[PDB]
Amino acid sequence: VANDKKPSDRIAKIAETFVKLMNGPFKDLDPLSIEETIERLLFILKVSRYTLAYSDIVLHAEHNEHWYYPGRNPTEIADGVCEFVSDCDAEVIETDFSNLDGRVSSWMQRNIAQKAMVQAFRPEYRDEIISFMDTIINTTPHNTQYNGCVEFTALTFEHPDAEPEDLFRLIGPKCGDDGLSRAIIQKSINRAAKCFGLELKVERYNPEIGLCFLSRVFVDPLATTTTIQDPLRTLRKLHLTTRDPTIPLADAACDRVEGYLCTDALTPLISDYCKMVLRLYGPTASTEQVRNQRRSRNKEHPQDAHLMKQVLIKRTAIDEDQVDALIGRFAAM
Amino acid sequence: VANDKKPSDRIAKIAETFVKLMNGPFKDLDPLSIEETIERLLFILKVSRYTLAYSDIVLHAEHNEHWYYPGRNPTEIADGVCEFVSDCDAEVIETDFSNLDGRVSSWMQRNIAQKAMVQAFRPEYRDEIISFMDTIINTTPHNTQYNGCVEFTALTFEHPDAEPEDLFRLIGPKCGDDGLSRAIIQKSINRAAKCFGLELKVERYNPEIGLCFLSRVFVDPLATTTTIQDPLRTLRKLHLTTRDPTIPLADAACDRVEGYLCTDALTPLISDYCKMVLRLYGPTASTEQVRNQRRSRNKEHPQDAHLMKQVLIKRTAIDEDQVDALIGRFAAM
Amino acid sequence: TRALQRAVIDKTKTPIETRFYPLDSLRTVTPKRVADNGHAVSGAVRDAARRLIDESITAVGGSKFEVNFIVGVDVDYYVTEPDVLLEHMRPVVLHTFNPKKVSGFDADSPFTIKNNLVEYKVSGGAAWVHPVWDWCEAGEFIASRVRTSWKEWFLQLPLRMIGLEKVGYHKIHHCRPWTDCPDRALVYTIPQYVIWRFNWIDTELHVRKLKRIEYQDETKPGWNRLEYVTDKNELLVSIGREGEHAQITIEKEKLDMLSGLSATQSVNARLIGMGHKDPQYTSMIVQYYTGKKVVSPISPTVYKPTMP
Repeated sequence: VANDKKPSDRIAKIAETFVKLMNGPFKDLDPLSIEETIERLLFILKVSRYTLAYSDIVLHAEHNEHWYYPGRNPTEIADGVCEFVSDCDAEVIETDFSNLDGRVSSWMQRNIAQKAMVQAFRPEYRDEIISFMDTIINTTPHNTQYNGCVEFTALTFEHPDAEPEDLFRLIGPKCGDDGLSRAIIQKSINRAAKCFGLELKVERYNPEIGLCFLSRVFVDPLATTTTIQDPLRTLRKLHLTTRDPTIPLADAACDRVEGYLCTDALTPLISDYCKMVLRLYGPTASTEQVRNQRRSRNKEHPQDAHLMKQVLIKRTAIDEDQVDALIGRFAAM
Repeated sequence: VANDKKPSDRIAKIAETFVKLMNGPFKDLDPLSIEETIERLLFILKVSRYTLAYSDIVLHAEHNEHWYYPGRNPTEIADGVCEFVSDCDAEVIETDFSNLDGRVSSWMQRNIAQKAMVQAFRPEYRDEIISFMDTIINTTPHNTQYNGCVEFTALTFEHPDAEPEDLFRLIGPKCGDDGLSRAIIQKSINRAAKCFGLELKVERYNPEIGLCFLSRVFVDPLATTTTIQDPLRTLRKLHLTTRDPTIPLADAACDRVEGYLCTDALTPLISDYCKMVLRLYGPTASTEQVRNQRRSRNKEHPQDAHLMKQVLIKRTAIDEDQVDALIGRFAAM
Repeated sequence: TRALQRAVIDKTKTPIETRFYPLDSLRTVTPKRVADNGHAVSGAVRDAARRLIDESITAVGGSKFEVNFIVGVDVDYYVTEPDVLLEHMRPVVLHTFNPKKVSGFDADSPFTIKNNLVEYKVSGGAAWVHPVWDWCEAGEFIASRVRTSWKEWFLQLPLRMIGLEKVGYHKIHHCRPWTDCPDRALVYTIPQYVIWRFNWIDTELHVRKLKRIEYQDETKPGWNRLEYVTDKNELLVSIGREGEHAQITIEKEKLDMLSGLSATQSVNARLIGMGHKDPQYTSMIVQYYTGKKVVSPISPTVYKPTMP
């Protein structure tokens, strides 16, 4: 659903200041060769060749590590999240956007992303990048840029008397559709989204139900960095498999449970399901080398185990006796 | 809720006379250096650097100690309150303002606080102070200035034929949202607040229910200076803790009860609650050094014990037999 | 011509900013009505204006040079020309009389215009007979002389013989804050800089010098004409016979469509067509159309006593 909601006059100066702060000290850049882009990490290649270099140079710089979390290993993500929650003393807010790529306006697209790319890249490459942006208007970096712009707008609205550089220095971790911010702008974020024309969903941090971030649940971010898959999103749908019909059910289930072990080995109410899938569909599945040579293969802390159990129970609103009964039923099947 | 209720023509002369009396003999002043302001006692610093010096120089002078109680130790506050009640022979009135910083009008802000600051500080610093005031319009000293202005207006309305200096010499203790005044202007204070456009709440002093001041209750100000936390405000809410979710309940309760011991050790119906909190949450709480190294740590006369007990009972409107039953129930839990 | 480039090279500009903090408190101020009910009085309006300017000057922290920085209230008569006030090149604030009506009742003091001078007759105070110096016309930049000692006058004598002059520039604003007294305005000024100007060369910015207004209409002798702007982007015209009380306010468009008619009967028919039925309006319109001249008499007037 395309939208053409231009922002107000005042917000334009805030957006320009945010873009300039994003530029930082990297005035000049050069495009990457086709071979280097191909070995990095059709239609994706032509934009990737420039966008990967732009991200790696500007968005992964010294003065842009405060907010651009997108682009780091999951261990690095967990470390950053724990550091941010320690800094904010467990006072953080979560942002959940609905169809951001389908809702970003033309003015935002042509005044944030296009401006940033043109300022980052060399003048001799202006035509190619502008043509690529025009083709885009009619991937990953766009969401991060939108999140950074919205964070800058919120910070500018919260403290209009501070210098833009100091305001932007407080930008918390942001990664695409998910991000973190101070809880003091919980109500003012909705007005900023309305001014830009975006829809924002915000939820106050609650230790009883855990914290939601990148479909990951932090059981107790104050002390431990233990983290698990989001139970709210996956439990209601994990019993149904959305793989293509051509794949046997056993191979898809095996890949799903292998990923779950790789990410959620010691999570209550999921380990039992994964083990029962491995016990039932496991022997009936095909050879694992066969599925490793098949395209659809990629189409999918012990100390606080008690606390993780209680946090999962709080997340799923299931009584402990009910949880034990469910665990017994799952294991005995 | 911003308001633009300018005062009447006559009140302007009263306000100017009050401002001049506030100026007193301190015509010239100088700003404080950044280092001195930092070691005194971002956004707070830029205004504090001037306002702390202005308060210390003018508001803490010989001829401005009659009303500016704000800025002294609690022992000094108790001594001042007892002296004032002895002077007024237990005939005093209390003022309780609702959202004064959210209700002071533009005319009041630009004709009391701005005028006082400009007259106090040196001419060469006029631009900086005026810019800071303009930023403020669109902390502690403002409330005291508003209270002093309202007291001066009430005194001027009560005795319009006396000299302004003699009128202002009768200004009683005032501290932000709380203050003391003569009971003879109990009814005329409402009209003065209406003229300025402010809302005032006044209550006649009653020895049976004690006197309310700075959330402190004077059990018998006529003879003893013994004082306790306000029971009306805290008893109905002390059972619920408003700390952030990241802190364990035990640490917050321990800090609350430690503060209560530091201020209300021998107060009936609160000592028992504090001791029971220390007995229950105490052992289950974390290390006290850990909470001393944690940010959220600061986010919280035996002779007249009988009289204090009776004054607390009168304040809480609870029968003595009912009080004894409640005390027994609290201790035995 | 080359005179343009010559003058441009001859800049001799010396801008000065003596910590003249902008009086933003006075600027962008919501209009207010001084009187609680009925209508105000000249004393009340003057007191309110004095209070406003005084509190503004107190907030800004600066001083003033009150004349019975620079401040003047209803001193149009006391000041022969505004150039004497502007020559100091200092901020100047005035509470003057720049009416939007040719005549009628000003505040509580009736007034009328004879010749190009205002026959102002205050209810309490001496009657004033002074012109108006074209304050609220289009433009923000003004040209005015600068104070110079007689010794400096002699020094420049050889220099002024060619036609050189020292000219100051200022910025303008007024507010018209009182709805009950729209004929009065709160002028605001800000000096900019000083330069040297050749007499026989033009200026790009069309800077004007304050001049006496010419209310009389050469096409309609014995009548005074005037027109102003309205909140709703409407251009209204006020007309009336000179030295006489009556006046009427009408849209310039309707007056234009009326003026070119040939028959007074046609004029009356057109007026009837627009729904205007008040004889006091249509009769005056016809009188202006026909340019009827009447020798209004001079009669004694009996005013009220001031009720302080």
